[PDB]
Amino acid sequence: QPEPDMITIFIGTWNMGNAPPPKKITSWFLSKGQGKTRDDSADYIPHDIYVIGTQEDPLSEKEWLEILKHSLQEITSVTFKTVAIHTLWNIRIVVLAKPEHENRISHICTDNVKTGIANTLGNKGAVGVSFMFNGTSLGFVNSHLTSGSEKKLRRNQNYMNILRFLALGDKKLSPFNITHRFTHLFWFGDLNYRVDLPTWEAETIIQKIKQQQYADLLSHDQLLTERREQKVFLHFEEEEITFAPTYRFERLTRDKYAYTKQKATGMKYNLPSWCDRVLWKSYPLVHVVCQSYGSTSDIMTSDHSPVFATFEAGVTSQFVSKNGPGTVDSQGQIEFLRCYATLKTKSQTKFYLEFHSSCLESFVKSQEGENEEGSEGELVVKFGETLPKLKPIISDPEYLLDQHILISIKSSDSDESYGEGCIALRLEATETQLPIYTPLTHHGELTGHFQGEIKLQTSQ
Ligand SMILES: O=C(C1CC1)N1CCN(c2ccc(F)cc2)CC1
Repeated sequence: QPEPDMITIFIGTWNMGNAPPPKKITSWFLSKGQGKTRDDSADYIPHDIYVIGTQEDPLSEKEWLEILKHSLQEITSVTFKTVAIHTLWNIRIVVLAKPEHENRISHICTDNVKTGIANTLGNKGAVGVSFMFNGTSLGFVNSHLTSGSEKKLRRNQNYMNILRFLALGDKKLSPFNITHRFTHLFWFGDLNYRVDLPTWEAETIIQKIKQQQYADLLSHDQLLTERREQKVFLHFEEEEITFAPTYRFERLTRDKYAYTKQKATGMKYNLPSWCDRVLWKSYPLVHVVCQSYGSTSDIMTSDHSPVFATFEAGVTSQFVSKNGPGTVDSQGQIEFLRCYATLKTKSQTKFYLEFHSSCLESFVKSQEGENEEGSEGELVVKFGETLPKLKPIISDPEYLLDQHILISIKSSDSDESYGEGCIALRLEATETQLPIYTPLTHHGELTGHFQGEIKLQTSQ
């Protein structure tokens, strides 16, 4: 039975509004309702992995697992295996997989982050799960960020705290946060970003939603505007939104948006908004294709509608050769030529690089680079032809061309990372000097760039 080179992944996010679900929620897992929906002809085809994020979830883990498993069994006639479940307060993540995947899945990690301080610590934050699927690392984050139209900067701060402090994936990747640890990272939840239009325009917005005219609303969506200004979710993707705002509904129908200020809302307006979102970030040149992104129309117990997204994702096999794992394969090598880092820092320490990859037996430290002053007042760190030749464990091009090298640029004085990035080995040619490039980030914000050339030798 062959190992897959693609899987499909279902991502669900639902703020349940502290109410139990209705008896039937199958529409969610079938990607049916509004937006980019799944074809009816696929209804019986199970996804490989289902990742369910809830917020304001009033159920026990046991109660929700029973509902999820019985839902999927009704759709697919398959009894899914529970990979992981993790709950912080009323924020929960469940990962389910087809039984045939049980011995393909390992290194399961869970963690949570509590956001805020004092007043603002106690109900917002994130949960996450990571694991290996054969040769591919997968990470999943469900976050419930700060509410309220006038708190976009708090939401951005919540995002930075979650990506700094959520401890998932390979702990040996010490310079890297979750935005670099995974082949594929999915980040979803009630992100709570609002449509920033005046309160007086509520009925106008409602009119536009009834006409299915979302363009003048999406141009004021805080998540899209903050992402375009590089304030949050740098280097993440989101499918185009083609479904109505998923908040705030009157319960037990979808015919009414409940936007007016009430004692129950702290006298805040809740203009119709796309609070409930799915974003992703995959390593360069790995296959990832969104095949659905939408909301259900028939699940009305909450003041939010459930959101679904599905993806094709490239995966690789657990490779064995005569040589690696457990030794190098002298027929393979990675050379970095004429490399330089450009950093936004004011610091004048010397810097060195670390190269991390699961194609190496362990990470590789470079010599210090040569600092020059850039024309427009930046730091340029030159490595020239001084970088260590990297010795992969396996030389087979079917393996090596699918790998990635994570790069950290670290201060010699403090050994702290000033920037992290990733280079694909999916090159146009081997034995050939080719340009490489990554942006560098630290705590998920842009700190610089790394560019130069690579020369990859495989056994072929
Ligand atoms: O406690 C252990 C022992 C290794 C320490 N496991 C629990 C999680 N396991 C799991 C794997 C795939 C899967 F799809 C579901 C569950 C198996 C391994």
